[PDB]
Amino acid sequence: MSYITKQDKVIAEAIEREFQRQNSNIELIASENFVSEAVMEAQGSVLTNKYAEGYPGRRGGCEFVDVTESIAIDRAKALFGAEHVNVQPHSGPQANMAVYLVALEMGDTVLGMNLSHPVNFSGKFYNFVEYGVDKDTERINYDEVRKLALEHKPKLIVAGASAYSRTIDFKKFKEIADEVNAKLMVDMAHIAGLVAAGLHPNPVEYADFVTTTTHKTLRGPRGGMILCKEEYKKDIDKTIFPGIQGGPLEHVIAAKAVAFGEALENNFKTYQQQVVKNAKVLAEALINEGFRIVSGGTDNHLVAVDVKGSIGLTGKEAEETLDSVGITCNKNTIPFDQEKPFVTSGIRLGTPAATTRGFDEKAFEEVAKIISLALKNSKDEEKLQQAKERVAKLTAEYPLYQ
Amino acid sequence: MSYITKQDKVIAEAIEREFQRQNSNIELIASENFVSEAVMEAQGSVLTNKYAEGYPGRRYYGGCEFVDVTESIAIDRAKALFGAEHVNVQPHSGPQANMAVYLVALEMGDTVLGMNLSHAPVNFSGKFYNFVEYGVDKDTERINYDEVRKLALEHKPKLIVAGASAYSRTIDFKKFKEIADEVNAKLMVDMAHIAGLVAAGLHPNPVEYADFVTTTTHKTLRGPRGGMILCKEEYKKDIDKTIFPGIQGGPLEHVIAAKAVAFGEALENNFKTYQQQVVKNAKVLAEALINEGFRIVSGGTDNHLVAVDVKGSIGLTGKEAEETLDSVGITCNKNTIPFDQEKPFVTSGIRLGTPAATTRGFDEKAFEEVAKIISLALKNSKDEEKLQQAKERVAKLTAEYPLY
Repeated sequence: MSYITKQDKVIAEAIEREFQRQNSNIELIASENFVSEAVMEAQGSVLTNKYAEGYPGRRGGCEFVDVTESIAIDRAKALFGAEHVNVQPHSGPQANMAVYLVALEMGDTVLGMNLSHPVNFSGKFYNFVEYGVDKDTERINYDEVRKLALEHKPKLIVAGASAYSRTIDFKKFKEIADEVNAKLMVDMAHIAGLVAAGLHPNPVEYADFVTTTTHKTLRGPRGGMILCKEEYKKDIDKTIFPGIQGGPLEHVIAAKAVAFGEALENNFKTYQQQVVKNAKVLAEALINEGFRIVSGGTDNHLVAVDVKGSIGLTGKEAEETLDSVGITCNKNTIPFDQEKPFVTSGIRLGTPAATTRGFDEKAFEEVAKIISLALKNSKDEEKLQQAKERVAKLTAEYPLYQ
Repeated sequence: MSYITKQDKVIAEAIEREFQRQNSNIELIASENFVSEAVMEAQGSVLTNKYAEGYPGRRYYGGCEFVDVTESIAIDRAKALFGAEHVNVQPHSGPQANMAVYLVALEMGDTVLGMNLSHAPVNFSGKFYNFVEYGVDKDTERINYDEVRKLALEHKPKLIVAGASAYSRTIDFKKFKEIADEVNAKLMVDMAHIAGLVAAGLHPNPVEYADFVTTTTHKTLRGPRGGMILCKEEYKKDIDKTIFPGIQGGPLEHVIAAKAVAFGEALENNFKTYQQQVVKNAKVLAEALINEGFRIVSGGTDNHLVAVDVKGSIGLTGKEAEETLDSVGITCNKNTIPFDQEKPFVTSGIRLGTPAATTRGFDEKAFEEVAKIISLALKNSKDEEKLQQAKERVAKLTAEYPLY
C-alpha cells in the first residue's frame, strides 16, 4: 500500500479499515470468502492495462494474456470436466445473461428455483416460473418440479442459483428436462468449490450449461464463468463478446487462473471437507439448544436458522444483535415466511470464510454457543459483552492474512 | 509478486513477460493507457472479498461501512470532474453502462440513432433495438450534422447516441441536443474515448446537454477497467435499479476504490498538463506523418487519435501495416476508413493514439521520431535492414522512457 498511502491517504485508510473489519468480525456471510495473496497480486497486476477483445488464438500484443487466459480455461476443465469454458464473464449475472440469450428467445418460459430479487432481467424478458421448496420438507420436491415442467413447458430449466442448504440432484433435473424437451442450466455459484472438491455432485455431467461465480466457495476473484457442451460454444462465445461485453478483465482472469490452481491442490479438498464439517457442527450445536434449522440441517456450507420460530426474534433483530457482538450474518426469508421481506424469520450463516481463516470444529462449537448466548439474551448487556469478548478470543486466535 | 511467484510460477512468469512486453513495445492502441501503481494497489486489495449488493447507505448485506466510504468518494470525485447530477460507479464495463442506459431509455424494438465508423447484428444494441447508424461525410470525413438531423427526422429515434466511436474530431453536443429536442429523443453520450479530455477541459463536456453520459474508467481517464453512468436526476432511480438488480449483482468494490484513486489523480492540475501533452503529441504525429506522405482521415485530428489511410498513401492494407509495425515493436490496430473499399478484416487504415506513450513520458520530439519510424517501416516493409533500423530506434525510445 506504499503508492496508495502517498497518493490518496483517505482511500488507503478506508482500505486498511476494511481489512481490520474483516479481521475483527467473524463473518458468516453465506458463501463469501477470503482470497489468497496470490489472487490479489494477480488482480493488482499490469494486465489491467491490456486491451484484449476476442479469444485466445483469435483476438495484437496478446501473446501473454493468451497464456493466462488459456491456463484459466485449462484449469477450469481440469476442475469441472467441461467441454467448453469461457472465463470472460465479468460477473455471475453476465454469465447467466449469456446463457439465457443463447438458450431462449425473449418471451420464452424458464423454470427456476427462485427469481433473483420484475426488475431482474431474467424475470423481465422471459416468463420466469419458480419452483421453490416444499412447505413441509423445506426442500426441493422433484414431483412438484416435474408437474410445473409438464404444465408450463419451459424451454429452459435452471437448477441452483439460490443459496440453498441441501444437495441438488442434477440427474433428476436432467430427467425432467429431457421429459419436456428443455435445455438444462445450473448456476453453481454457491457450491462450485464443493463441486471442485468432489463433495457435491458435478452438474457438468448433466447440464447443457453451467454458470458460476469465481468467488465464493471457489475462493477466487469476483467474476463469472460459463461451462457448456461443445454444441453451444460458438453461440456462447459470441454472446459474451461482442454480444454483451467488450474487452475482458485480463488481470481478473489471471487471478481466476491462480484460484483455479489453488482449487486443484489436494489441500483444497481438505479445506472444503472442513467447511462442510464446520457447517454440520454449527447446525447440530444450535439444534441441541432448541434452534430450528430450515430443512432440519445442511448438506453444504450454509446454515439457515428459523429464529422467529425458535425464540420469537425476527431475522432483522437476530442480525443486528449478532452484529453488535462481532458476528456478521444476514437476515433471511425462510420458506413461506409469514414475516414481511424487510423483517423475515431467519438468518443465514455460511462457514467458508471463517474456515479459510482457520476455524475448526471446536471453534464452530464456540460460535454456536456465542450465537445462542446473544440471541437468547438480546437485552442483557453483561451477556452481550461476554459474547463480544468470546468473539474477540476467536478473532485473536485466528487472525486474518497471517 | 512474491506470493504468486512462490505458488504459481507459470502465471507469475506470464505476468512478468506482459510487463516486459508493455515496456519493450511502443503501444499506440487508440485510447488505451498505463494506470498508476496507486490504482493497481486499490484493485489488488482485500475489497475483492466484500459482497456489497445495493448502494451506499442502502445495502442488502451489512458490514459495508468502509466500502460505502470508497464508493461515496468515487461518486463525489466523479461529480467534481464532470458536474453530473447523478453518478453510478458500479457498472462492470462500458458495455454494462451502455446496456443500462438503453434499457432505461428504450423498449425492445425501439429506434436508436447512433454513430458507427467500424462499418444480424451480434451486439445487444443492434439485436434488440432498431439501430440506425450515422457515420461521417464521404468528402470531409467528419460528422455532417444536417445529415444526422435528416436521419433523426426520417427515423424518429427514441434515443440518439453521440460519441462511442473512435472519432478524431470534436463532437458538438449542442447540435446533438438541438436535434434530439426537435424529434423528442433522449440524448446519450458515450464519452469513453474522450473522458480524460473532458475532465481536463480540453473537449466540451457532454454533461451540459445529455440525458445520460456513459464512460469507461480506463482509456484517456487513465483509470481501472470498468464503467460509469452519469445522468440527470430524473433517471437516477431507473438507472440504479437497472444496474442492480437489473443486469448486475454485487459491485466490484476493489475496482471502484481504484476508480476513486484514478478520479483523484484526474482532479490534479498535472492531469490537465498531461492531457495537453496528449493532444499536442497527436497533432505532431499527424503532421509528421503528412510530411512523410501519409493521408490522415479527416486531414488531421482534434484529440488523441490519429487515423491513417495507409492503403491510399502507400498501397499497404491496414492489416499489412499493423503487422509490419508489430514486427518493429509498434502496436496499433487496423481500422476501416470511411467508405473503405477493402474487406472488414483487411481494411485500408491504422489507428494510432497517444495516451499511453504520453503517460510514459513521450513529448513532441519523441512523437516526431515515432512518425519517422512508422514511415521507415511502412515504406520499406520488405527491407530487412530498414526494419531492423526501425526496431533499433524503437528500442532507443523505450530505453529513454522505461515503464513504471
